[PDB]
Parts: sequence; C-alpha cells; structure tokens
Amino acid sequence: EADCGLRPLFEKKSLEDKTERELLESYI
Amino acid sequence: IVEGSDAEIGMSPWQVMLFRKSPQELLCGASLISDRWVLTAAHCLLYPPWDKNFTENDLLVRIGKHSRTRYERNIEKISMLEKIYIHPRYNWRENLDRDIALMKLKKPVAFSDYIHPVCLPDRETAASLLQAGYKGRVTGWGNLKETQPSVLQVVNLPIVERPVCKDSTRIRITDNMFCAGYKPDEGKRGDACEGDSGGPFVMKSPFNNRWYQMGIVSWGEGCDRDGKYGFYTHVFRLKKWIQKVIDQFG
Amino acid sequence: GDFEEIPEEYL
Ligand SMILES: N[C@H](Cc1ccccc1)C(=O)N1CCC[C@H]1C(=O)NCc1cccc(F)c1
Ligand code: NA
Ligand code: NA
Repeated sequence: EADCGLRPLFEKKSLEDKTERELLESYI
Repeated sequence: IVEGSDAEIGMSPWQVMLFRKSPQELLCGASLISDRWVLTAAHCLLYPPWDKNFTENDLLVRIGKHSRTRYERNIEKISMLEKIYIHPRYNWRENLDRDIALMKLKKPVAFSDYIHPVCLPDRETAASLLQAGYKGRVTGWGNLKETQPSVLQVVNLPIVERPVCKDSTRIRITDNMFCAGYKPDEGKRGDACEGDSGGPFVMKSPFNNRWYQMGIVSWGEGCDRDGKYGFYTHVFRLKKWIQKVIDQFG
Repeated sequence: GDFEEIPEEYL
C-alpha cells in the first residue's frame, strides 16, 4: 500500500527504534 | 529467536501470529502485507513428513501482538481465514524450495498504532539491499534456544555470501533462498528457531526509509549453531506468484 | 498451553 513500511510509532513520528541504526550502518 | 532482545512496542506492526484453535497454541509467524493478505511459509501449513496439512478452519491470525501468551485486549485483532494459497511448486519433499504461502482474511483488519503492513520489494530495492554483509531483522515468538519468550523477540542478522551458505550444509540450496547469520569468527550470534517459521526478514531501505520484507523464515539445521545459518525464502524471487494470487483472488 | 483463553467469539 501507499503507506506500507512506515510504522506509526516510529517513522510516522520521526522516532527511531533502538537498533535500526545497526542496519543502516551495514548498508555500505 | 535465539540471542535476540525483546521488541519495542510497535516495532514490528506487520508481525502476525498463526494460532491453532484447538488445542490453542502458536503455530508459526507471518506478516501483514495489506488489510486482507497475510504472508507466511508454506511449511507452516503443509508438511507431510510431519503429518501437517492445515485447512482454513483450523487456524486464526492474531495481529498487533506483543505478548506471546496473553490475550491483548483492545490491542490485538484476531482474524479468520477465507482462503489459503500455497506455491504450486513448493518442494516439501526435498529442500523447502519456494517455501511461501498466502492467506486471505475473511474481513479487512483495522490498521492502528500496532497494526500496519510491511512493503514487498521491487526489483531495484532487492538488488540494492540483498548483498552479503547487509543486515536484516527477524522477529518472532519461537524458542529462545534449541531445547519460550514472554514477548516478541527481535534480532538483526547479516546476509551471508552464497558460497558460504552452500558450504555450510548438505542440503541443495536454490536461488529462491538466502541465508543470514554471523560467522564463527564474527563473534556476535543469533538466529531464528522453531516457531519463528513464516515470520519476516525485514530491511529498512535507506533510499525511502520504508521497511521491506525480503525474506520468510524457512529452515535451519539446529538454531544458532556455529558454522550454520538460517535460510529464508527469497520474497522478491516469488513476487510474480504473489501478485498473480492477489491479482486473481483480490 | 500457557495461552490465555481468547474470546469465544473468534472460535
Ligand atoms: N531442520 C530442518 C532442515 C530441513 C530443511 C529443508 C527440508 C527438510 C529439512 C528444518 O529446518 N525444517 C524441517 C521442516 C520445517 C523446517 C524448520 O524447522 N524451519 C524452522 C526454522 C528453524 C531454524 C531456523 C530457521 F530459519 C527456520
Ligand atoms: Na554444501
Ligand atoms: Na550460526
């Protein structure tokens, strides 16, 4: 859907979860 | 999930629990991909070596959950299945090739803070993210070791090079699978386990900051063994089937 | 079997 993959309690509020940065850092 | 952590509230709002009606118990994980479609592993539904062959009326879908055992009043939603669709070339006889199935819900589920679909990848997102060393996340309520959590567990795992995948097992691996996990020298560990089956392997795209489901928890020899890896159904590789089914059965 | 009974209506 149009809104898929955007979590209401995180991306929609511009809040990050505690370990998502570990994924980003791996995307080299 | 072995060597994971408790999920945060709302961290995986696409997580689905496949639940047996009688006796009431967890069967498998799954994911929400729209207001009426749930994605899982075929082996969750059909596995004749273990005399497993579930029909729609044997099961329910529980969505929006955190606690494994608790009935999460005013938060989870429980849905009935309208129809199960298993990949017509699912290889239960040999290696779980094409280990994928769709479930259509009787009624649309209501999205909330805790209930929300995950995206399925396009070719370009898959080509960009499914690289050795890139990490995904897997979630579930299965066992914490190979011989139960209070709440949903989460673990981040790197995609492993196909030659390492191949050389770690005697099973024949196919292009419809990928493996993930840390190497013995890598120190860090974690894995999926029994009951995590059918749950999503997700990655957060750095291009549009959306979560994509790249894999389905499929098989592994043991759980969190050195030199072994978990194997995941390659969702993008089976997307054409997924779309036909959805395009066909609305 | 450590599962809390669910509302009968979904059964
Ligand atoms: N232990 C088998 C290995 C196998 C693989 C292919 C064909 C036959 C047997 C297995 O994982 N199976 C037997 C059929 C179901 C699946 C399973 O337990 N999958 C759950 C699981 C555990 C551990 C890791 C993982 F990624 C997934
Ligand atoms: Na091999
Ligand atoms: Na391992």
